[PDB]
Amino acid sequence: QKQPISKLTRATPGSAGLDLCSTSHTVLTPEMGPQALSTGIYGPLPPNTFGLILGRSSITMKGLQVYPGVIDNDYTGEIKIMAKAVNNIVTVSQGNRIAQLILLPLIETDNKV
Amino acid sequence: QKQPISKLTRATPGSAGLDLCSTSHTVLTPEMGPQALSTGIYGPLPPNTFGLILGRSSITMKGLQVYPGVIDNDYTGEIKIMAKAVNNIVTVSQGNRIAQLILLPLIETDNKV
Amino acid sequence: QKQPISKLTRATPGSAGLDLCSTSHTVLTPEMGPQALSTGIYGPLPPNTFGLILGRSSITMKGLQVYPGVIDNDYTGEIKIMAKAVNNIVTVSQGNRIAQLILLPLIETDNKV
Ligand SMILES: O=c1ccn([C@H]2C[C@H](O)[C@@H](COP(=O)(O)O)O2)c(=O)[nH]1
Ligand SMILES: O=c1ccn([C@H]2C[C@H](O)[C@@H](COP(=O)(O)O)O2)c(=O)[nH]1
Ligand SMILES: O=c1ccn([C@H]2C[C@H](O)[C@@H](COP(=O)(O)O)O2)c(=O)[nH]1
Repeated sequence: QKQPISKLTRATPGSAGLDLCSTSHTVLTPEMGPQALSTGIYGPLPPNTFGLILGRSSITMKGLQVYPGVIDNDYTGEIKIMAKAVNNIVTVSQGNRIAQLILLPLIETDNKV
Repeated sequence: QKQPISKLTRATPGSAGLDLCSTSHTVLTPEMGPQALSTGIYGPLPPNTFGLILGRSSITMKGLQVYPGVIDNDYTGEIKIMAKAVNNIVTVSQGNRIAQLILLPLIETDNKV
Repeated sequence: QKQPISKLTRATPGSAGLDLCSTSHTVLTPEMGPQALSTGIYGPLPPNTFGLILGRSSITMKGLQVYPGVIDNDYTGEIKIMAKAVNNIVTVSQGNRIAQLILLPLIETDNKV
């Protein structure tokens, strides 16, 4: 905070996603329902793109579900990760890579604004 | 019904998604499992595009999960929202914006049909 | 196994997704949490693309949730489907089409690798 999306890294050259870490240590239980985890990373996005926050498979398989989230092109707030412990108690350590940001083209349409 | 996708609106110019509302008042509980909510909006999509139905974050955080759904380019039926109450009883009022439609390019491949 | 993505089929010409079947008979219950189902299909993907594994709506409505999964362009392993029974006992028969692979453009960015 406030760090822009350009400070994010890719695991490897062919990785679709930019890694997102939580800035806090947080414990999640199933009965808590959706929680919004801070990343300290902020919009906006490159021109003509929008973003999608998705889970990392290794984290999904460990029982933390990330709800897919749309990041609008002109969002200037903090990108947060919407997450829920599926079945068990999940512990997120500070700096753990818990989600990924995918960049996608933003298609123009004549839809009324 | 039957309204085409062109009647949908964007919240703002840089919003990735087109808002989708339910045409009915519906109550959802966790034990009901996935439910398909009517929108009165119909395919098909613009040429060379397909659609993805995603949650709105403000609705996800209130405990209604929208399952990501693929809308095929040539689908001519009613676009429905697949939704589940996560932990608590959720009440959807008629006209509440509960999901969003994202348009994405449809890539051609040589895969057999 | 090992079959490449090019052996996948589309249901119809305008279908966004390539169908993915499980190679095993598997029973899933809610208390099992996320499970990774084998497909016998392998990366990598076409140049400048990445993949997203999504649910088929007819399967989602029957109570099997597929967690959206990112397939990296240069992944050479087996594409697995991350799935969870929502509320009830779900039985997957061998050869049942349980998910779909969507191909999307991979946008270049200056993000550090
Ligand atoms: O997982 C998410 C989803 C949304 N947002 C922020 C960016 C979006 O532009 C904004 C509004 O959300 P939606 O209406 O696009 O869902 O909230 C996030 O930080 N994380
Ligand atoms: O959330 C969804 C997902 C699918 N469909 C419709 C449009 C799709 O073209 C069709 C078949 O679904 P899939 O096989 O693409 O998942 O069902 C919806 O109305 N809502
Ligand atoms: O549903 C999924 C998600 C991921 N993967 C494989 C391909 C990805 O390239 C790799 C690493 O996963 P992620 O870090 O991209 O989530 O695991 C799958 O087989 N199925």
